[PDB]
Amino acid sequence: DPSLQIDIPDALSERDKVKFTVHTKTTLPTFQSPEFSVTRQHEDFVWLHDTLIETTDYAGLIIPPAPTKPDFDGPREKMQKLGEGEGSMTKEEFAKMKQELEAEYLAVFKKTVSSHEVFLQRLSSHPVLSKDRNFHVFLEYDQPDPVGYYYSDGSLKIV
Amino acid sequence: PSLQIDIPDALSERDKVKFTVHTKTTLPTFQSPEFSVTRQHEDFVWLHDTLIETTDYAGLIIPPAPTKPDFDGPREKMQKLGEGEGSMTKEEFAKMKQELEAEYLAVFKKTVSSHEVFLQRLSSHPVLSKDRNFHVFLEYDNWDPVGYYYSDGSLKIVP
Ligand SMILES: [Cl-]
Repeated sequence: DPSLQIDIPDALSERDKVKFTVHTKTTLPTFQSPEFSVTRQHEDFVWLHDTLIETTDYAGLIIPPAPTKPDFDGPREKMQKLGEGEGSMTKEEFAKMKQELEAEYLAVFKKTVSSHEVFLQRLSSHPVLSKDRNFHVFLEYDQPDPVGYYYSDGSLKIV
Repeated sequence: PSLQIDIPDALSERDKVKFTVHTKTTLPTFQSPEFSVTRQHEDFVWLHDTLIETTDYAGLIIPPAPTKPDFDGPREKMQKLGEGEGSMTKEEFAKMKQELEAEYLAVFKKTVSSHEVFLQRLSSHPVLSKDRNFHVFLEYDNWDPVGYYYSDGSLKIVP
């Protein structure tokens, strides 16, 4: 489906509130531009799903489930038991334990990014919902400094 | 395959680059088989100088230091563009910010490869690969980190 291609290439979590980058590649004329990105929070996805669910014309349609709210609590307080407890172990078994707790944080971050992304892709596939204008507002409504840049795999990304 | 080094990503805050130095190893010397650290250009310079002034490596081939990352050309163009935002159309501010970002990206790609080739050359060298100062550079680990930045299946700390 060249028509509408959506991905979440990156995300930021500060204090376990997540800001997702929603990147759209489309050939459909409804959109102002062929490629664009916006930053979204979980409430935006909930609004999108609930708006589709409450549309009368989509009664009985297959509406892909909403992504679950991001939850970092399991890793977060595990991190605060260890993190502020250096003197409890060796310098190297503090380091070891700090890495796998961050590995736990990564597992949660990856799955919630995939959870929010799969939702957007399923909408893209749907012949009715993919043309929904509330979906389109979710993809492109935009606009709130070159301080910081992240380089990976030959690509530049802003903070 | 024993000792494998790459720089998967890097972060530039105020044009100071923090490189992700990623190590995949099966050798018993390292506390972990695969691990990653953040290094800055001064750390690479220190390693090169330590090797040069090491007596046991006197006649060896020492790979040149990576060039210091230089973003000045794009940076000043960027600071001017930033000051004329309110002076031009939003469509021509987008165009020029895209061109300066591509210019910034070219410098970023070239200095990341400059730093990575140095590490891989050290890696490949039969003597130098096994120097513990190099091991300190690969394995050794100022504020709290704000949150976590997710991209490419990886976590990066944001300060
Ligand atoms: Cl905020």
